Amino acid sequence: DQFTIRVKKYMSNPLLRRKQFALEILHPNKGSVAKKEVKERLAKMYKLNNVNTIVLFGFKTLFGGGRTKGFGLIYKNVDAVKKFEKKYRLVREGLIDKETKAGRRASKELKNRRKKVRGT
Amino acid sequence: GSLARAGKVKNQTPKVPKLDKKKRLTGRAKKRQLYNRRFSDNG
Amino acid sequence: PKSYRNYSKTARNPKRPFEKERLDQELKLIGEYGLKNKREIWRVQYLLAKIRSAARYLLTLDEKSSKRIFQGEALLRRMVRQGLLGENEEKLDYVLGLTLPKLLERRLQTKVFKLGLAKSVHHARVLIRQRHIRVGKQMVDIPSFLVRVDSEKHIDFATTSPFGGARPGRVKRKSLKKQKEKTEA
Amino acid sequence: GSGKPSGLRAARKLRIRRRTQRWADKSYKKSHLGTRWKSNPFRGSSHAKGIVVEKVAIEAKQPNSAYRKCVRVQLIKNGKKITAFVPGDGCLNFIDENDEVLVSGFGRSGHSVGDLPGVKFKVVKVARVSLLALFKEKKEKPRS
RNA sequence: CUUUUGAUGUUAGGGUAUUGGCCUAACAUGGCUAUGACGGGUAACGGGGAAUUAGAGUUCGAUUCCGGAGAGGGAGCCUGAGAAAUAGCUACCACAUCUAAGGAAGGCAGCAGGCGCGUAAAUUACCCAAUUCUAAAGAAGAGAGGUAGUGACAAGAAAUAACAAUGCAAGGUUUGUAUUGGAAUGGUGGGAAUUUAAAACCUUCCCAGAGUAACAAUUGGAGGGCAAGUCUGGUGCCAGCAGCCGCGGUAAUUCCAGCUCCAAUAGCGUAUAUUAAAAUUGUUGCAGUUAAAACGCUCGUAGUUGAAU
Ligand SMILES: [Mg+2]
Ligand SMILES: [Mg+2]
Ligand SMILES: [Mg+2]
Ligand SMILES: [Mg+2]
Ligand SMILES: [Mg+2]
Ligand SMILES: [Mg+2]
Ligand SMILES: [Mg+2]
Ligand SMILES: [Mg+2]
Ligand SMILES: [Mg+2]
Ligand SMILES: [Mg+2]
Ligand SMILES: [Mg+2]
Ligand SMILES: [Mg+2]
Ligand SMILES: [Mg+2]
Ligand SMILES: [Mg+2]
Ligand SMILES: [Mg+2]
Ligand SMILES: [Mg+2]
Ligand SMILES: [Mg+2]
Ligand SMILES: [Mg+2]
Ligand SMILES: [Mg+2]
Ligand SMILES: [Mg+2]
Ligand SMILES: [Mg+2]
Ligand SMILES: [Mg+2]
Ligand SMILES: [Mg+2]
Ligand SMILES: [Mg+2]
Repeated sequence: DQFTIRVKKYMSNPLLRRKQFALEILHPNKGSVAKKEVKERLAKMYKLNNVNTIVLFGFKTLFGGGRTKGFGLIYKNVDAVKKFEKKYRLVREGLIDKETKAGRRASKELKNRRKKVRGT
Repeated sequence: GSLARAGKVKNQTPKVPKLDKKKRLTGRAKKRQLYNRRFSDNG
Repeated sequence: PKSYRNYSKTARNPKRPFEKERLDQELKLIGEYGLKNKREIWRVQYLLAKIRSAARYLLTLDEKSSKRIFQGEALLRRMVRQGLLGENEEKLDYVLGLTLPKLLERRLQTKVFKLGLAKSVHHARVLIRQRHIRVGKQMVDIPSFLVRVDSEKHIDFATTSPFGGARPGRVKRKSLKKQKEKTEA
Repeated sequence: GSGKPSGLRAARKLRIRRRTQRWADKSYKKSHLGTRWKSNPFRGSSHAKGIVVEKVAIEAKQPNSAYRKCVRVQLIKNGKKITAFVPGDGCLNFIDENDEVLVSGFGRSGHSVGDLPGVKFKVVKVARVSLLALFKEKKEKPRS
């Protein structure tokens, strides 16, 4: 709970619908803070009614504990996030999941197409 | 001639096994010890 | 393809491997400044040596040649930062006059030994490796670390050490405490 | 006078003489003649694998008196027969009369070494176990 | 040497996307060469570079980029803006697969993987997340590419204790070193936090968690060169070692051991090559009475060198 987030090279970006930033979490002594808490803090900071326009990533915890760098992304609305975030990040967040086993026996299947009028 | 003698002397010698020793120091510690032996108290 | 992450040898070997005097000198150095190999010494020599070479090159050029003034000046500044020269001896002829002691002095372990903290050099080294010591915010567990004069004053036991205020937090002390508790109950 | 020309425009002569003369240097000749690849068992290599043909003794140079234990082996690479001295106090018997030996140089490029007359090679592995290891014995035992 | 077979040129053409003996015809007799032509060799792709150098240099450069070339071997085409394409086609040669014997398809010097060759080299892994390309161009593909796996190729950092008591030691009270004993901590094991396309590592925190801290450092040496034993047994010109000189013929400081020591140390040996050491290829920078080496002598073309003004 004794952890300040200082937010660096913050950058509004209306080409996308997001605020980018780098993000340092000072948490002296009591090491490591989970993403959820950080997100909450961010929300508190920027009024930001709903928590899940925030996407955090790249949280490296640095040698010795105590500090911890990351990258914050904050979208305008969930629609925006849906539109231009890559799927993996969305999945991680928990907005969606397709657990689709396309695999790369997909590739094999594709190359097994020689003459098509094939459902099969 | 004789390839019969190949491995004479070694075979002859009595096998005295190693023995227990005080596990030696290594790296820095060893260096320190060496220094002490050479220069510090003897100097 | 190959990666482009280029890499470099930090230490040249001797040349004449069983010269007595040199060996003795190396040993002395090791003794004094708590070093693990001759490799450390070699590394530091290399570090020194590059600088020395640069200085020599600069001196071959005349004053108010652009290169000499710029690069030489930069070198001097770097040396000053490192804690090799200071106030009196900042003229580029002086950066030649550096020896190994000058460099070893600025190793973190040596600094630690100097500024109280540990009874010995060896002790200091072990402290450093055992995650105590910090050099301005950041912990540091490599004794080699060349402390710059900007961050000499900001050296002490880290925030998270047992003897920098963050619980006995050991296998030892904690265990002892537990034992005591058990005995009590 | 110097011997050499020291003209400003002399370079051709200077180069050319050096080019011809280099070949008097023995080492240079050894490096740059093509007979290296032809007339060498290892054929420009560190080691070679040879099956053994004959465990054999070689009497040493006159002052010293020993019969050094060699192994006449046939290189698989080249079909070349060569004697290779086997180290160790009793390491002739550690090899078989037909064993796939891995043989190295002796330390002096081609040139022969020490007491031995004209054995330029040091067997240093038998059936993939290291001769040195076998000699030590605490490390390994010959698999067959 | 090149020239019937275009060698060198001129003219006219043909051809090309265009120039051109590029090809044809006609006509000249040229062209290159001791400043090495033409052959031969290269264990030769070129270059950017690499190693090693005080400075010169010497060697290397298959190999991150640029260029060239090739897709078993030659040759030939089609398509197309671009191919003389090879996961296009035709043919032959050389390999080789299926076949009901009629035919048919095939080309890893793409990625893995296998046999062979060999001194000599990793997984038939996961993914398009990043970097890019292609497309009807966010949204699909990509063994391009990336991520892990194997990996002592190299490269970097860095544990294997430290500290304090007495006991013992030596020094002019302090350093050093045998008993104890509380502190420190990685490693290792398990959870998370994070990381990531998903994992794994990294780091991070929390539980576990050293005293013979068995969580056990090796490698190669101890005559010299060369740092370190004329310590103990064994062998007895044998076995062996020894890069070199040498050691061994019953005191071996050299063999075989044990102990002790020395070096470098998570590395350390051996081999082959290479650079330096090599002013032992000498431009800097060698030597030539006698050590290797002044042509028997002079003339002489190229070559190099050339008074002053
Ligand atoms: Mg800790
Ligand atoms: Mg004609
Ligand atoms: Mg070639
Ligand atoms: Mg190349
Ligand atoms: Mg080749
Ligand atoms: Mg092939
Ligand atoms: Mg083709
Ligand atoms: Mg293919
Ligand atoms: Mg073909
Ligand atoms: Mg392959
Ligand atoms: Mg290999
Ligand atoms: Mg992409
Ligand atoms: Mg690839
Ligand atoms: Mg000596
Ligand atoms: Mg040897
Ligand atoms: Mg004896
Ligand atoms: Mg011995
Ligand atoms: Mg050389
Ligand atoms: Mg030189
Ligand atoms: Mg000479
Ligand atoms: Mg003479
Ligand atoms: Mg004469
Ligand atoms: Mg003339
Ligand atoms: Mg003149």
